[PDB]
Amino acid sequence: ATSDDWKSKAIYQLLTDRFGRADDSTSNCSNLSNYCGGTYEGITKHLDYISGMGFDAIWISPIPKNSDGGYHGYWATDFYQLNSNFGDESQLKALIQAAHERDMYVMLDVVANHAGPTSNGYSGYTFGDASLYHPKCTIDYNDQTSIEQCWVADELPDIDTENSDNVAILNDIVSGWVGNYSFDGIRIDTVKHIRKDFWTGYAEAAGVFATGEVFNGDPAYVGPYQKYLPSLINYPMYYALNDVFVSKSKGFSRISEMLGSNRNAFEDTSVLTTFVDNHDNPRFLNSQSDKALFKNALTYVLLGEGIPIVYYGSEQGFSGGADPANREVLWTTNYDTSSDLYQFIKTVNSVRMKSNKAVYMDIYVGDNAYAFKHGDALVVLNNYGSGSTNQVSFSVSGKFDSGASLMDIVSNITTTVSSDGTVTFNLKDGLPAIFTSA
Ligand SMILES: *[C@@H]1O[C@H](CO)[C@@H](O)[C@H](O)[C@H]1NC(C)=O
Ligand SMILES: [Ca+2]
Repeated sequence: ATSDDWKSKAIYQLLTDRFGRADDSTSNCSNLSNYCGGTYEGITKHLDYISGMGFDAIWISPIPKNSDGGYHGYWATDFYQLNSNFGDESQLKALIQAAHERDMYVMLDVVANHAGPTSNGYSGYTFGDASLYHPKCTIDYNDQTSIEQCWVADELPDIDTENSDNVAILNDIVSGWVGNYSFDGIRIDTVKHIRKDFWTGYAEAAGVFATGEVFNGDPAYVGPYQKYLPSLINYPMYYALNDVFVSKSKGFSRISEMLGSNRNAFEDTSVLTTFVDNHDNPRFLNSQSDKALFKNALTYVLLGEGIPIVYYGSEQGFSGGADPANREVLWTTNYDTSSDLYQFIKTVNSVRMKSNKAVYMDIYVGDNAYAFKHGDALVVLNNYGSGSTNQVSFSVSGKFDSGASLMDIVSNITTTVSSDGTVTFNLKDGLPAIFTSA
């Protein structure tokens, strides 16, 4: 599927090892650093749980055979063999067919930069001897040559992407994964760790929409990558959202400033993928346990500028910290669709799905409150947190008619635009508000 096809989607990011199994067990996993037993069949069994929340795309773990302990898929050995932990060809195709029957997209995570660590040599690996990898070195994160030539985590064999045989093989691998399985898009791992010009050829080989992971918070660093890939993961907005909602070290001017910095660094901000947590960073609720702040952040993710990504287990209030504690098994929850955050996400996705897709950011930039439009809906965020009944007030002159009746989808709140265009109302429990006009 194309960039334009993906612009309207909202992605549920899951770890294949951690989402679901064929069995109905709610037992915890005793070691989150090794395989817990999640499978493709486990995702198929629970697709209705995911679509029930209003997601219409999933991003799954990399699929190839991995080195020991590579439950996350990022440590490939033989790129042309499936990881048998997750299932076989038939089970992966049955998942993609089940998703497609539900009009859901499937996005494959892909690695070109590295293989899994060695304990001996490279027997069994697609890149089957030391000469096919860059010499081992540690990354100097001030030196882009070091970032590209040296080994991730000091330990992941860095494929020699300047060997043209290796480039042709990497392009063949991603063309085959996408073509053989009819994936609709890819999420590209470790983009900053290979020279930019590689990515043109690799994404063309894949032949579908790609969102690249450039793990850096600076728009001036990430933005230039959109010359080479059609979308990047919005790490710069992730840091702004965390400043406003998790530490409250900035007011909402930080989100307004970051929208402007992204407009100045990126060709097309509308296709960047928005998120507030993921598998590489502590969950939101680890640092900031206030679920009203989480709900405000999730509202930004789902309705603000960009393509939303929500990390699995957000809807069950998961609160684990540093990797792998943030990679909890979902089945302890028994896929409870009555969970407050599941019903919240379903509510917000119903706005997303069914409103015009025109987003107008920065209707109001306050210190502790903020408003924007998502289609016809007026979205109001705040960082006062749980228990707040603070007043929020701002002008909507020329955006909503004077005297217009606004009704909040989240809480009971009804408010009338004043005779001169001002919206003024009290929060309920610090919750986001999503107003429509009568
Ligand atoms: C794609 O399928 C072809 C036909 O079996 C096979 O030769 C190729 O290895 C497959 N590619 C991958 C990356 O699985
Ligand atoms: Ca590299």
